[PDB]
Amino acid sequence: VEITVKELLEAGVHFGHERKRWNPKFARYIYAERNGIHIIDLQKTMEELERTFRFIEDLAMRGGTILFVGTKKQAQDIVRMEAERAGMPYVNQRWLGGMLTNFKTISQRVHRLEELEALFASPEIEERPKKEQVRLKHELERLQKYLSGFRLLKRLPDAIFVVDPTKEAIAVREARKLFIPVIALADTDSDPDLVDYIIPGNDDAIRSIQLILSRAVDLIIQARGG
RNA sequence: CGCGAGGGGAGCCCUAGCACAGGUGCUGCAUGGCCGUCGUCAGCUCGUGCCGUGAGGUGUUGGGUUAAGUCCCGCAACGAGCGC
Ligand SMILES: C[NH+](C)c1cc(NC(=O)CNC(C)(C)C)c(O)c2c1C[C@H]1C[C@H]3[C@H]([NH+](C)C)C(O)=C(C(N)=O)C(=O)[C@@]3(O)C(O)=C1C2=O
Ligand SMILES: [Mg+2]
Ligand SMILES: [Mg+2]
Ligand SMILES: [Mg+2]
Ligand SMILES: [Mg+2]
Ligand SMILES: [Mg+2]
Ligand SMILES: [Mg+2]
Ligand SMILES: [Mg+2]
Ligand SMILES: [Mg+2]
Ligand SMILES: [Mg+2]
Repeated sequence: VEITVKELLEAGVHFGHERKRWNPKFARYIYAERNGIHIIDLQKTMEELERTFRFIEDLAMRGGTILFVGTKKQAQDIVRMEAERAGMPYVNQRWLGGMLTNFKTISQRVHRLEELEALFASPEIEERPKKEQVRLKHELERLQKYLSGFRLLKRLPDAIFVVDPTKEAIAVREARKLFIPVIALADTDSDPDLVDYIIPGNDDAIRSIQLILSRAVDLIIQARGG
């Protein structure tokens, strides 16, 4: 499906961030300062949204596995129910320095979760002395917390998808190294040369987030028939 | 072995000689092992990654908690080995 100027506005996509927390390189992308706090030119989001949906549509036509990254406390459970719909892997909880330049060292920890789900199915768990029982219990949920999106990541992703290229300019800097392409949603407080496929729009607007994912995760499934 | 007096042989015994035995002679500052001790103190480290040109750091630190590196939260870390 398609998208217009009309729809983006109501979301708060022109609604940039401050001038006091501000990245100069973000130049090209603005209108002005109606009350000191910037206004994004959406006739230059129509530019970097076309191109940055084409690139997503190709990847769902050559069936790509796209990471989802949002840790900003509003983002999270919208990263979530917008990756789940997509069939995806998502880091909603808290990124780990490694999870890309160390996928092994990390992924020795998935299997330790997948082993522990199955350990808890069987009866042999109850046999272990109940000190370990509650103890080794704790470790189950720890892993379900910070990974219930990582699990379905069995290898390294074809593109990572950020909502804040400055909070997780960590993540972005991993897929920098291991030549993955980057797909970011960025306001003004964010270096925009550190992204190949980029959306200028709101960082923290729980309705700007909301439209953009739920319109991305369409030109995923539509491009994977369904 | 022999019919036989009795010679040969193994053991052990003595005398003489030789291998050598034996030493609580030395050095714990040439060692083994075992012991004491800082100390039953919560500490000591490695892997992969991250960060510095590097020695190195990160991890193990900060805040909360614990008889404890015990654990909870945070963090460029994630776990494991010897301790608890
Ligand atoms: C006197 N100094 C030159 C000395 C010499 C030797 N060894 C030699 O000279 C042997 N060298 C050869 C190899 C034979 C040429 C030594 O072997 C020693 C010492 C130092 C002592 C000191 C001792 C001391 N108290 C118990 C008398 C002491 O307070 C301690 C301590 N740190 O608490 C010791 O270490 C001590 O007992 C000690 O070990 C010494 C020597 O071993
Ligand atoms: Mg000594
Ligand atoms: Mg002495
Ligand atoms: Mg001495
Ligand atoms: Mg103790
Ligand atoms: Mg280096
Ligand atoms: Mg930790
Ligand atoms: Mg230490
Ligand atoms: Mg520190
Ligand atoms: Mg421990």
